Formats: sequence, C-alpha cells, structure tokens
Amino acid sequence: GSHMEDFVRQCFNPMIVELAEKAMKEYGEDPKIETNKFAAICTHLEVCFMYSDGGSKHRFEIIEGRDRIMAWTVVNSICNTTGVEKPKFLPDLYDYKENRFIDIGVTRREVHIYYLEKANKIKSEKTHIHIFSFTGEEMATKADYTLDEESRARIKTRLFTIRQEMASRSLWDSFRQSE
Ligand SMILES: [Mn+2]
Ligand SMILES: [Mn+2]
Repeated sequence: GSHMEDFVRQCFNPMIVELAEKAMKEYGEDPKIETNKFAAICTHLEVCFMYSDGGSKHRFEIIEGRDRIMAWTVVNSICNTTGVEKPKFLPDLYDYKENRFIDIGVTRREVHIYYLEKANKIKSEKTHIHIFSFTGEEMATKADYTLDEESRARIKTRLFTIRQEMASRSLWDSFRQSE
C-alpha cells in the first residue's frame, strides 16, 4: 500500500480509477506495485476525456477507455465509413469535424522529446498528435491545436494541479524520474 496508490484514488474520480485498473490488468500490470504508471494512466484518461469535452456535441468519437477489442471495432467502423486509413496503433479519439484520428500525449519531459518519439513510434503519417506537459507546454501536428484555447487552458491547469498535489506529498520526483 504505497502513498501513491492512495493518492491516485483521492485525486481522480472513481470511474477514471476503475478504467485505469482495468487497462493495467489487461496489459498484465498491477496498480499496487506499478503505482507511478497507475497515476500516469489515470492522468491520460482524464485529459482525453476533458479534451473530448471541448468542441461541440458529436465532434469526437472516444476510443481511449474502451476494451482493446471494442476500441478496434470502433476504429474499423470509422475507417470503413470515412475511407480514412486504419492506424497501426490505437488512437484516443476521432475528430469527426476534421476527419482524423488523434492521439493525446501527456509527458514529464520536454514536449519536443516526447513529440519525436510518438511521431517515429506511431509511424502513421495521417493520425494527429497533441502533447501536453505538466508544465503548460503543448505541441500539435501541423501547429493545429483542434480546440480553442480555453479548452486546452483548463487541461493544462488541471495537470499543474496534479503536479502540485504530488509534490506536496513528495511523490513528484519519484513520479518524474519514473517515466
Ligand atoms: Mn491511447
Ligand atoms: Mn494518448
């Protein structure tokens, strides 16, 4: 029973905590042991869902947070109906307005460093990328940031808040040097 674990269960809502536990268990992992990863997955969940909440009613299909199998089903539905190309790696969202898959990144390193790694690693010329840090920085594909500024602003705020709560508990350094 780490401090970190109990911190995550206080910090994130129960639905996010449960989706993340499920995601971890599905790819082999334990939330009680790998607790920095548990916090990171919760974070990435929250951001993805805050992000889908920007923009209008029907704008995004939400991929993250589903079962791996159902997530691919929906990806296939969107591919087979928009003509858009089937990505190699699961994305987080689909943008019905701009007609692209998006993968949201949350990082404890230089926005720059994480962007290149996902770009090379996604090896998917058409999927859009949008990174946020715990520092207020963001980088997006084609400098095209999808949402208006106040929706991204509140994500950035939320992340700095998570960073502070962690630090006030002396879990931040560990969290940062776990990535
Ligand atoms: Mn994802
Ligand atoms: Mn992502």
